[PDB]
Amino acid sequence: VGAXAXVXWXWXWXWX
Amino acid sequence: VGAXAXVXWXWXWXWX
Repeated sequence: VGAXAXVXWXWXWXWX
Repeated sequence: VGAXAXVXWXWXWXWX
């Protein structure tokens, strides 16, 4: 339960 | 301050 809403931003990297 | 560690799984989408 660290904090924020997920670990990072979005899901993946850049855009596939 | 939701929860976790950031806001998603990485940053962006897929992989670039």
